[PDB]
Amino acid sequence: QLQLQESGPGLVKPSETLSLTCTVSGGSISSSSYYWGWIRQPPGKGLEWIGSVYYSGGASYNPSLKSRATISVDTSKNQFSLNLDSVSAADTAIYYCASIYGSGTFYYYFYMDVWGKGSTVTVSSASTKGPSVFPLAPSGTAALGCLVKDYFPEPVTVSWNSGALTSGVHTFPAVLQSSGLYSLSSVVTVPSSSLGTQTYICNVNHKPSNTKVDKKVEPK
Amino acid sequence: QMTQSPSSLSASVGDRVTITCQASQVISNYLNWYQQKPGKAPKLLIYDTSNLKTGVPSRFSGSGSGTDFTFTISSLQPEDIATYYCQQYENLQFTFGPGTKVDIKRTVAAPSVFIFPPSDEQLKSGTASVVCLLNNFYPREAKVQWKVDNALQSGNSQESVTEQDSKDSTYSLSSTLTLSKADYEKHKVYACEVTHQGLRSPVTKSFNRG
Ligand code: NA
Repeated sequence: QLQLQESGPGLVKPSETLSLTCTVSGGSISSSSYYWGWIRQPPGKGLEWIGSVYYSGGASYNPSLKSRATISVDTSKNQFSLNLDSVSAADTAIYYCASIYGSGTFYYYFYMDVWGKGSTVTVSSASTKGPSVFPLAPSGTAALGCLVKDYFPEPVTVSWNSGALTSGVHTFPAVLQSSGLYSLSSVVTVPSSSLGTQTYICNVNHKPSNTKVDKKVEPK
Repeated sequence: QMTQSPSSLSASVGDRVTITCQASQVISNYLNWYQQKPGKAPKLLIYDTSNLKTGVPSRFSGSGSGTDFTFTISSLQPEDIATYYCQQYENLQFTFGPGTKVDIKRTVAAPSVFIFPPSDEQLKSGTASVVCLLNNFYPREAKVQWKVDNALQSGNSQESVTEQDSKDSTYSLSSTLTLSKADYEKHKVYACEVTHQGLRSPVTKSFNRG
């Protein structure tokens, strides 16, 4: 089926330009029944539609963002893009691309049927910083985990055994430390019997810093 | 000036859940409903007021007309915890409602407590993070107190709580005590005391440095 994927930097300096690209697969962007939109969600807040584009180039915008927002389409690469100028901290958000299905004869009716996974963008003067990854060592159920400390900006992703271990996994929300850097822990519970015989590895990815770390967690 | 009521609700598994939406004006375009689960993108459930998207469970429904609309879950299931948004398209603009957060109330459940010493690798860099884990409990409310050689701690710990679990509707909590390596080495007993309504009396997990 139709699938959308956002891409672009997660960090943008103040007053500079935010750029994102949505890649469409499982269908052509040149469908006459579809429009292509961007919607954002600031942390802890609701959804805000930014604008939409038709495959032939026609665009429509949220009036409160029209002066800064530009949405274009590249039919060749099956992509559409968002440019948002003169950003400030108020533009820090998760940005989703979405397909808009339209139908009707006497009236254009719309709904958003397919969404991307969203791209986290942070407006900041600070430079990216990759996390340090430390084991949380276990001492019939045992808990073990990994501490992902001092990174910026969000997000990081954590996997266990390259995705082989998913049961009983809790990856906590990042906390903002007093240092102004983020930290989180990912934990998992396993049979205590397996400790020292089975190997557990956390896979940590922090895209903005191009950090990819695999940390083995050993007992005691 | 879209509205949604209530802003949040706690319902039992199996409860009939009804939430409301007010469009900013009498609608002409579709009134749609989206479900956004924690950490996920919004997902279309209902389009054109009452039509279920293909694949969407029949326990979900929508109704209403004019400016007043309703979204219903006939029998709430644990995986239905999410924020639900109504959405209009009028005056050439997509507008989403403020959203209604649905979570689940269930029976009290005691936490399982675990404590982790700092790793030797972190210690090499001059910092010690001591982590305490409270696993799979209900309700969300819990008290964690750090004790270092029986001295109560203050201002050097942070907590994080998971989103409600989509299967057993419980929470987990991590508390991290952070000290310099120098301060960490000045003490022997590191303990975390957990107070929770699922426990008869506080539970303490501890370790000895070295
Ligand atoms: Na309402």
